Amino acid sequence: KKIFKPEELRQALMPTLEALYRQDPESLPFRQPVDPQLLGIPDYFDIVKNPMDLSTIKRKLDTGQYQEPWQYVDDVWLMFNNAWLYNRKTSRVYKFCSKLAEVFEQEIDPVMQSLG
Ligand SMILES: CO[C@H]1CC[C@H](n2c([C@@H]3CCCC(=O)N3c3ccc(F)c(F)c3)nc3cc(-c4c(C)noc4C)ccc32)CC1
Repeated sequence: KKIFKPEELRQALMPTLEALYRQDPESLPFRQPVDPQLLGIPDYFDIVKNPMDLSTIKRKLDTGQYQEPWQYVDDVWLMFNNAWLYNRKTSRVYKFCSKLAEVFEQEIDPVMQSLG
C-alpha cells in the first residue's frame, strides 16, 4: 500500500506525459482542445460529452488537481476514449490515438508497480 505525497506524484507522472508529447506526429491532434467550430464538425460535442486533451492534462497536473495516480490516468484514458469514439478506425487520428495509448501503457507501468 503506497500513498504518493503530492510532489513525488508530479515528478512520478510528468515523465509519462512528456512521453506522450514526444510522439511526433502522433501527439499533434491531441496537443490542444478539439475546436468543433474551426474544424466544421458541429456534432462533436453531441458525441463527446467530456473533452480532454494533453494541454488540459498538463495544466491539471501543474495545478495539483490529481491527488492520486488514478485521477491522472482517468483523464489520459478519457482523451483516448473520446478519440476512439468519435473517429473512424481507418483515420489518422484514430491510429495516432492507438499509438499514444501504446506508449502510455508502457510509461505508466512503473507508477503502477509502485502502487501494487
Ligand atoms: C496543430 O494544429 C492542429 C493540428 C491537428 C488538426 N486536426 C486535423 C487536421 C484537419 C485537416 C486534415 C489533417 O490531416 N489534420 C491533421 C493534422 C495533424 C495531424 F497529426 C493529424 F493527425 C491530422 N484533424 C483533427 C482531428 C481532431 C480530433 C480529435 C483529436 N478527436 O476528434 C477529432 C475530430 C483534432 C485535431 C485535428 C487541427 C489543428
